[PDB]
Amino acid sequence: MKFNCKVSSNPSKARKALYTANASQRALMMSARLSKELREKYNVIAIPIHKDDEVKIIKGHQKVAGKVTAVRRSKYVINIDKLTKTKANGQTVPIAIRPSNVIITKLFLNKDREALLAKKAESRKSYKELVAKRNEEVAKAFTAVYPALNMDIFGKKVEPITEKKPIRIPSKKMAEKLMSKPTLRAYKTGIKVHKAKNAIAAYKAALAKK
Amino acid sequence: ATRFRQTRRRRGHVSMGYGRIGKHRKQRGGRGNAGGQHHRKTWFTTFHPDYFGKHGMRVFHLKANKYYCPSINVDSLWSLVGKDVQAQYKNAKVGEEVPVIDCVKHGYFKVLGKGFLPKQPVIVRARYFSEKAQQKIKAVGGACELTA
Amino acid sequence: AVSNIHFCKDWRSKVHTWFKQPFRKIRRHQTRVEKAKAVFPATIKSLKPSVHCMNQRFNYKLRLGRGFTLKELRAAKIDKNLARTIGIAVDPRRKESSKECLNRNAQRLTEYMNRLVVLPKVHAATAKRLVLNKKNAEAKTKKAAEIKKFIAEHNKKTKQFNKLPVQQKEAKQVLDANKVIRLTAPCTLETKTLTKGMKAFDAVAHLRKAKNVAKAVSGIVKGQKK
RNA sequence: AGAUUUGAGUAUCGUAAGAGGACUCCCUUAACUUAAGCAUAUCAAUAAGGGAAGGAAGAAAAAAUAACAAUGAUUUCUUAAGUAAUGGCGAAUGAAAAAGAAAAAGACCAAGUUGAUAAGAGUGUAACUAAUAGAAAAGCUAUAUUUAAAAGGGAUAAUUUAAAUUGAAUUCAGAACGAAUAUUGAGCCAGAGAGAGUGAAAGCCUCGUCAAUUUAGAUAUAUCUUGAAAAGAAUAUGGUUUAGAAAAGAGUAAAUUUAUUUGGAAGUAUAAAUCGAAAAGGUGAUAGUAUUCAUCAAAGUCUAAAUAUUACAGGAAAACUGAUAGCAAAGAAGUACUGUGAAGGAAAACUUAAAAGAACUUUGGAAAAAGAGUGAAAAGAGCUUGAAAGAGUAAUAUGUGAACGGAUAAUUUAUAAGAAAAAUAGUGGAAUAUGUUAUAAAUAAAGAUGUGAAAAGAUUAGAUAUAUAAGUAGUAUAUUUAAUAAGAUUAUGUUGAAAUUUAUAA
RNA sequence: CGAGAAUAGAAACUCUUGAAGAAGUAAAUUAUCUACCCGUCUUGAAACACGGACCAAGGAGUCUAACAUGGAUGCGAAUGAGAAUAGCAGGAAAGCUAUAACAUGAAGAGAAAACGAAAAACUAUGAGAGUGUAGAAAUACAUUUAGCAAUAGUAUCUUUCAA
RNA sequence: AUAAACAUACUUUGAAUCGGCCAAGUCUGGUAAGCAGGACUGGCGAUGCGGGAUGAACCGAACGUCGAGAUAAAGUGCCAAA
RNA sequence: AAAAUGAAGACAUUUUAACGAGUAAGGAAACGAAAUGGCGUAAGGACAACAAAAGUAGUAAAGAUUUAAAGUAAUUUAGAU
RNA sequence: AAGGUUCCUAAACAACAUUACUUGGAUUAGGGUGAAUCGAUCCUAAAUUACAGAUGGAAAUCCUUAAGAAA
RNA sequence: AAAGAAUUUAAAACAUAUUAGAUUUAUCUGAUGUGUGAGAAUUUCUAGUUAAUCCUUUAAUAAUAAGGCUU
RNA sequence: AAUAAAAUAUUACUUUGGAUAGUUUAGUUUCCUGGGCGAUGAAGAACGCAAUGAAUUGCGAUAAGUGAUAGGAACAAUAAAAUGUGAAUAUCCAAAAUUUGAAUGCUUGAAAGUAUACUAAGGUAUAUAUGAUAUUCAAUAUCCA
Repeated sequence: MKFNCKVSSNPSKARKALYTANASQRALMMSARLSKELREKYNVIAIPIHKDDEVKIIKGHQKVAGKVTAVRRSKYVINIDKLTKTKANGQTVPIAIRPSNVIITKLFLNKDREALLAKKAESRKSYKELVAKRNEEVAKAFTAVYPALNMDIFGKKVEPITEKKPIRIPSKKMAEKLMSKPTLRAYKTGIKVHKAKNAIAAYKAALAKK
Repeated sequence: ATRFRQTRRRRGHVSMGYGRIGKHRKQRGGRGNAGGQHHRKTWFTTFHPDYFGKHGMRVFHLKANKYYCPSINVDSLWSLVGKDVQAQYKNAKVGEEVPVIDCVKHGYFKVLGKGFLPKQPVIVRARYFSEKAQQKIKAVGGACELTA
Repeated sequence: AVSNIHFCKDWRSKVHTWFKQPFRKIRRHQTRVEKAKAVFPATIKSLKPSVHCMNQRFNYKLRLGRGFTLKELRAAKIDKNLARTIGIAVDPRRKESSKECLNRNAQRLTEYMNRLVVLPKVHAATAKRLVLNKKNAEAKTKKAAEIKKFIAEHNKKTKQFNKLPVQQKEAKQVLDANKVIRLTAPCTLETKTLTKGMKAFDAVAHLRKAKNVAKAVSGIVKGQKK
């Protein structure tokens, strides 16, 4: 849940700021994800898209890989040389693609992407070392209470408590008399249905045994 | 709950339960207590027979705090200290130590005499006393104290 | 029932709604906190007297008043010029109502002055008052000997003003001093010994004699001029 | 001639005007309406007209309440209270002290005093000046008491404001679709499962969100330094020799009358005409005189905080409306359009994922039509869906001055009910019934009465350290030594209801 | 001849039609019977009384405040204290906690001054609980006991010129 | 004598209504009126059904949806069942 | 209306008896033997595949046109386009 | 005066001029208004409006050379 | 004639005397001082006498005035 | 007695119409923070400015934009030129800001204009009321040689 009182959770206000956003905030919104080869080289997840980049469409009718020929920020789309449609009379027009359906396979990095990528790389590392500091502190407090256990138990399977200790409370007799008719009838039908299923399960097991 | 009003049950009835011969018009005899002496005189005679007139002397500025005098009867005196204390001092007489009931501390100024007191001595401290209040306290073996 | 409803005027422009009420709490509480952080002595809601309420309907109750009279400060040996600087309310407009009011509110000031810890005007240890306390500390010990003695043996001219309690201590920040010094001690069940004279005291006759005496002054004056 | 007074011109440096007026302070004698008519009254400090202000304004430091075991500037909220009172005593109008809270803050002129008096004032600047309320000046002094070199600079911290940055986890696999976020399967994150976008429904695709970081801006917030820690200074009650032997708001308070106003009623407030004080006096609301009592000390000024806001600007929310609704206005809306003018004042949302918005042929003067093609689908631009009223086409049926409806049948059409199976006589008993055993389950206690422990505390008497000290078991804090009274909470005995009903396997 | 009663006796069937469409139901037409224009004012309208050419969408007992009765609810000589306001966790127009001013009530009468309630009540009828007998199935009588609510009437007490 | 226990006695809160009209082995004013106004009762208003050809009041009789019968007012040459 | 039965069946129980016209008007909700019974519109809080993937939906929602079924009725349900 | 591009030309006829129009004061696009001597500008008529002054609770009104160290 | 202990420590109004100053005018201004005002009787009742006596004008009375209550 | 042309009825399809359903860059209300205009010329009005603009938007003779600082590769209906030696885009900054409008030299009707001084053309100042200072004066107004 959001706790910053400055930002709004109104869907209508969000769309209005999307349509009326200027060019500065439109560039940072048409980002795309790097491919595996580029992610390993730069340790960067996603960067804003750029012209003369090479992308690969992953969602759509045609999953071709091409070169970005136009980054249209007013329409929030991009253009690829490979994706074209002939316009009846013969000329071809590019087909607009949303920038979230492609992944970059070859950067066009002149001088400012280099500075950006280095900045984007250190931010990932700085957050990783901060999460590690928190995680050990959480683990350190868990050992002080359960010294025989290790924090890896939370990632494995969990064994439920099978003990079924019952409690005597002088209201179970009144339970049927504390429901309204709409919820009494549904409760009784569930009991009747559950019993019949158990009866058929019992008869099947007897047949299987015999 | 607008779904439980009579309007929802009178949909389809033309007049909405107000009559056809005599409609639901704007007024039914005037606005407010109009006609208190002409056409609604039978209402004021029947249900407020002393509404019109004057009685008593005017108090130009009434000091309502001077008439403030909370009252308690004799039978209700012991409830100020409770039955626990009352039973504790049940077997006392003159000479030894007796509980004091501070009516003023509890907000009661005048002590009236109504009902019956328990047959134990007690000391009653208050601002005013009725004649029968002091008689009933003295007839049981107690004393009356003034205050303020 | 005869109806008396005053809606003939334009009440719609007279309607005041309280939609800002849940935000007055947040405003006042936050401002109340902000003052405490600024100078915590300021929000202490400076000490106030213990004065009776007016009229016989309320006269047995005590409530905080505004400001100590100049006679109560003198009785408690506090300067009226220094009183306002150490969180004491001063009301020169208050005429001393009685000796009991004078004594009761003199204890309130003395008790407050014992719990008071005034910090030095200058935080440096080289402050004159701290130095002055060291210089006359030898005289305090011999003074504290004779005072401790004739107190211990006994049990008309006094100091005009006492000393301000000035020292260096940890800042235990208390948001008000009126809730530390209670107006009235808790009331227990009072109880008395029954005497023969108590049984004989006739309260009603005393009430009517007191009333009838007041209503016979006219008869005295009327018969005098004749 | 010269010394003054008064009034002008010019020059220099400034100042007011206009916009806005939601909230704020005021001026003015509206009516509709209610009174079942209406004329006082009500509507009503209400509408219109006019003036003046700020981020708030107004008010504010008693010529105030009260009659008490007394309070104590102003403001705002609760209550008093639909109450006292007012009113053709009709309709109707209508407070305040007490009491409970938010916030708290007190200072100045005038007059008086000091007069080798002080670029501008001597027809007076400046300095002092109040509840022990005969003050005011110069120098000595006693006792209590307060006291770091002020103001202003520089630095760190803390609290806030804004901007910037960062901000996890399927770029997972199969099937299918025009298209995956949906579906199936296997995982992961979460102090982040608020929200938006993406060919279609996303916690893990993008942007953000949770936890954060950095940088700037302030605080009258603390620290260190400039800054020495001294000289002195300051508060109050006295004594002392001189100096002095006061003042305290005037066309004001009040009075007669008139008018408005008020709950204020033999006059609550304001104003006008006339009259007009003081060796003071005002108030205690029934007019008058007198004597006591109580309580204040008018006729000059300022003053933060708590409070209001439907102007306007920036934000956030919503059991609000969803294109005849919601602002008049979801598009170039106070727009088109009307009036000489003041003014009046609308209508109109949607193709598709993407224009890929048919593009070439034939007919036609052309507009267009028919093929052709795009698209998942013409959804074809008068473009999501596409009702009713009104028509056109096709199929069916009927008939003499209305038509339609209902009951009953006939004709035609439509809908629509089934796959098991006899008697007798060999075997073959199968669900179930009866009652016998065993198992399991469910179902009985509401209370009554004993014995303990116990945290935070409360009281009382000592000890230690600090501060202060009134001659009233000295007070206050902190740490301990004991003792008494109760203790929220809490542990554990005795007492007291069974033998039935279902299901299961023989 | 014969009631009662005791003892013994006897009831399981045919035919036709129906997925080549039974029974029923619906639509259209025909035939016999049947049927005046809806809403409203009005004693009375089908009216020569008024509104209505047709369709779609919109369209009219609501909100605030005071009182009273009544049904469900908590507490009960008290109830409320979501009076303002002050705190808590969580970040919250929500939730929780505040020995508390006051509101209504516990006492009533009088214009006001001044006052301020027991013979620890009485009478009548009345709800309920038993024991016996009998019919005899339920039930119907006899008798002992208690007398609540309600109604009416009495004393006694507070206030008022007057209850 | 006859009837009466879903009898009887009510209490509280409240709706609509007080323009009426008709009949007659009745009356008053008027020449009289389908006129105006009254006493008692039944109706119409608020009421459909069967009959009087038709009709607010006349006669029989008052109504959940139906089947079968005996009927009421009144009818039995045809319309029209007899 | 009166008897009988009554933790959940179900059709708002079972039996018997009497009754059912109606303008103005009234009978709010809840009340197991229910102090009238219900249909529909929109929004808010819940419930909706009980074994750890829990109402329907591109294997076609809402809407529109009709054909049939259930209900005395308000209306509901389903098929086809 | 009022209108305001309706003036001229070319292309073009979906709408408009109660049929039609190849026409148009209708659609589209261009072009077009030349002053020392004509007018405005200058003067005053009926009348109108300022600073200061007078009046008014106010908005504002009066005065037009009278009231002014003005003009 | 009969019953009656009365509650417990921080004090100012000034009625004043007596002085230290100043003043002439309805003359004032300080300080020293005691009581006041102080606290570790009061009620009932019988017989007189005096006085007052329908309620209110809200600090207490008085004579006028005004308002209440009944008719 | 006969006709089904017209008429009527039902269904399917198409048409005129824009209901219904789905939807929202718009409103309404409450709350929080501010409440920051003007002679240094405001609010308002008018005219003008884009390569192709009529409205609208932004702007003012430096015109749909200039410089500076951030910002990092676009805009597009069609061309051009510029562009990592810095395109878009952002701003409480800098320069600049036409005619008017309290409008303020005089005039102003839809009015074109025009006077003086200072620095031909351009640009500044000159309205009314008012405070302080400076300077020049007026009046025997009071004294006065």
